[PDB]
Amino acid sequence: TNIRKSHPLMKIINNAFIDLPAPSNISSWWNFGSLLGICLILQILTGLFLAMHYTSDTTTAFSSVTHICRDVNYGWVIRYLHANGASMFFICLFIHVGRGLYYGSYMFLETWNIGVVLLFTVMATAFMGYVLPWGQMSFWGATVITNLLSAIPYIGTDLVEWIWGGFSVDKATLTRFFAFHFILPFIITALAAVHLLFLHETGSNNPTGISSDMDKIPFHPYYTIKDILGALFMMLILLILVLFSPDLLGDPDNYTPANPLNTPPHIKPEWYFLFAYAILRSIPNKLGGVLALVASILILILMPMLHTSKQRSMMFRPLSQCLFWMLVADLITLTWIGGQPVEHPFIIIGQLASILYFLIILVLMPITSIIENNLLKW
Amino acid sequence: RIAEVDASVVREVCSKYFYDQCPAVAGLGPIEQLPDYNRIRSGMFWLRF
Amino acid sequence: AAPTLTARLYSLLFRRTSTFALTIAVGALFFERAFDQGADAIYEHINQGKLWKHIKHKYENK
Amino acid sequence: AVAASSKWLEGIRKWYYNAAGFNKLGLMRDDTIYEDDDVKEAIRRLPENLYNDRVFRIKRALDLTMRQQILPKEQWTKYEEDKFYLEPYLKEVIRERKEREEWAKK
Amino acid sequence: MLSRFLGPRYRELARNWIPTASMWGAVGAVGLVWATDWRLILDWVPYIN
Amino acid sequence: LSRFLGPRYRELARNWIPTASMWGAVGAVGLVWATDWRLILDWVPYINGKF
Amino acid sequence: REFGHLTRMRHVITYSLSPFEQRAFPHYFTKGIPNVLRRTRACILRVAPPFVVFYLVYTWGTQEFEKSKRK
Ligand code: HEM
Ligand code: HEM
Ligand SMILES: Cc1cc(C)c2nc(SCc3c(C)cccc3-n3nnn(C)c3=O)sc2c1
Ligand SMILES: Cc1cc(C)c2nc(SCc3c(C)cccc3-n3nnn(C)c3=O)sc2c1
Repeated sequence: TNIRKSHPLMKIINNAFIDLPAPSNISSWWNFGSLLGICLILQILTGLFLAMHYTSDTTTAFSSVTHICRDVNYGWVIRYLHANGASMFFICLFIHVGRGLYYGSYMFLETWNIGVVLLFTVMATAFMGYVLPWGQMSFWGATVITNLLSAIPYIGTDLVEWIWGGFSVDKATLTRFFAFHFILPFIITALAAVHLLFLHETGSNNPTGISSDMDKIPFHPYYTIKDILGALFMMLILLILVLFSPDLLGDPDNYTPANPLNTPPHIKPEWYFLFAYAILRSIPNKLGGVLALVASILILILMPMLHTSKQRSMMFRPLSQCLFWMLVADLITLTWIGGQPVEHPFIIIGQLASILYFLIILVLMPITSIIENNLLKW
Repeated sequence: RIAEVDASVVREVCSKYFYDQCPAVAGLGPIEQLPDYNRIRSGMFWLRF
Repeated sequence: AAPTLTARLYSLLFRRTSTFALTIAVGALFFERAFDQGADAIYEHINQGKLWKHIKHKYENK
Repeated sequence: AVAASSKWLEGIRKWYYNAAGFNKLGLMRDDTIYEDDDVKEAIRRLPENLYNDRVFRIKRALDLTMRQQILPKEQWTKYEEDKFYLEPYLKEVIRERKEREEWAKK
Repeated sequence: MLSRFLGPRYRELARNWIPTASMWGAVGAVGLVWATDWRLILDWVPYIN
Repeated sequence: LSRFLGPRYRELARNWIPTASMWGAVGAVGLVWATDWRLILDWVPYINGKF
Repeated sequence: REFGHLTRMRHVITYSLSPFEQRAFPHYFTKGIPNVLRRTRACILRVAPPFVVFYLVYTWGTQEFEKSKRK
């Protein structure tokens, strides 16, 4: 018989990747889901190499990272793969979310709500790992979060003297930062399997928004070859960064060891946390700052019930497309402001762009879709 | 002309006409499960030999 | 109707379907014989008199 | 419902029709609607000849989009010849759902 | 018990597959000679040293 | 909207606020057992769990 | 959701050609250039004007931080 259809293991592989019906007009914006799965496997294997030579102790944390870049064989290529592979993960993740928002993919309700959970868990993972080298941004990044995490009204100060081991920063301090950072990427993997199990119930959306059961093609060979090609083009760009500019995206101030007594001239996080940092510093309060930071990721879960248009995607809606790229050009503004010092021009621009991020999603988008319905007579 | 045919003759003439060639296909009726032309064309060779 | 030299290997070996999958192994030879006269020799030519093994003679012997 | 400036608003409706581009793929307005459970009941109530016309227009537009091409301009759907074929079937399906809902609370 | 492999025309099937199977024993003689760089048969041919 | 408003929606909420405060008060007293919530540990002093 | 159970369709015919019967590049730079000039002309006025607003705010913003200093 056909062993692809009767063997107990080969049946599951055949239904998921070989004979799966897929739309025929899928773009290369639909490439970034398997790119995210490549970036996750890469961070796991490279991170399991660094964890055999790292030491979690605030007297020898900075010195165990310089040792692998100088002494251990191929330690310099594997360390800068890990730091630059994390920037690769966050750029594919922002393309992925912006795709599902422009083409209306949030209508797959169980698939969209597992995705908002996955977005929190990778942001918390990347925060813990940047504490571990323990230079002067791992220090002044850790304290800015955990004095902002003492402004939780009834259990706040209970939770700040738990993560340092009980204390201020000592040898047992970065054992808890390290153990969280070890474990969370393996929960991200389990949530991404459930993520695809709910998408297998409907199949994919397509750029028109219109259902396409009359036009399916098999997944092999048409999207097995198109996904291999996009993965090779991504491994090219990543190695251009590791081998020709490995310090382009980082900051020089993290090559000085952590010193409570010395002073850093500025406080600048990584580029993919700079938009959230600009929303924090626009709220003169410390309870209303941590609220507006958590409400800027949690507003994604209101997108299914804010939808008032008759059509699913933005391909045929020209006024909704002017508002979509006003929102992208507003997250670029908040990334620039987050890396500037706090003086006069960058203080009013920063809070007038925190208002515009919530005014577009909550007010201007649902009103614009109703005007479009009325100009088409529904 | 029939008595000359044996198994090595049959094995030779079939490889000349069938193996690794492009077929022509026609279909009519409830044919949604008729396989794609790429999947039909790959069935014209075996990866062993 | 004189054709061009496409069918060097369509008949003999790349038809049986085996050297098609075996030229990752059989066909893995003599290009680390060849593309070393590329990258290595282009590298020492752009950087002439700047590497260690260029200048190590005058520190050598005794 | 203005009577003197409904010539101004007839021009804005024509401008929006051309700026949206389902006519360049040879589609009608009711081809592009989002199919919820309400719209899926109006589709299966259509007569056989109108259902078959809709399946071919969608398949042809999905094929043009795979190739990044559009139709020749002589085959674009005109604004006055777009037939709202699905709208009377959809109003009846919605009117029956409101009646099962007012019955359940009273 | 394994005289299921013992037929008058079942050993005819070894005669038409061993010309394909005469060769991939010489892929191991050429493929990890590539891979693990064995100095035994780099002594063999004057192409490579 | 009015798809959820009616005399039948909060009908079964008035039947379920007893099944609600029991949704909430159990989880509220479930939150002290887990993380040794020490400012509500001796809310009633009969639990001297910490030695 | 497998192939012979997806939808119902009547009266449509498909003609296709083998991949070994075809040229790899029939037209590459004689339709590839005017077709991307059509697709660029359709997108530009929806995508570009928000990024011309980030430029005029970056240029004014990094010009009131310089003149705050040295009179
Ligand atoms: C580690 C994180 C993630 C992984 C590995 C992942 C993986 C995938 C894959 C492989 C697909 C199918 C192919 C594709 O359409 O690209 C997909 C689709 C999808 N994902 Fe993700 N994803 C992740 C995070 C997210 C997030 C953060 C969101 C949204 C908040 C999300 C929402 C969706 C949606 C809505 C789809 C279906 C889109 C469509 O078919 O149009 N995912 N994902
Ligand atoms: C989604 C997955 C991951 C992300 C986004 C991530 C991110 C990071 C980042 C940003 C750093 C800081 C590196 C620097 O800038 O110098 C780091 C460090 C580190 N990570 Fe990861 N990581 C991931 C997975 C893992 C895993 C699974 C492990 C271990 C099993 C791991 C082990 C380490 C170690 C040991 C360090 C030590 C400090 C250093 O090498 O610089 N990581 N990680
Ligand atoms: C190279 C390569 C290999 C593999 C094995 C692979 N696997 C996927 S996940 C397939 C999938 C599932 C399992 C369920 C629902 C929808 C989709 N799906 N449908 N369309 N697209 C673009 C999808 O990813 S990508 C990819 C790329
Ligand atoms: C959901 C979530 C969670 C967390 C915890 C979080 N945190 C930030 S900002 C942290 C930071 C500061 C304030 C200063 C210097 C460096 C870093 N920093 N720490 N790690 N990385 C990669 C950094 O850039 S946004 C965000 C979002």
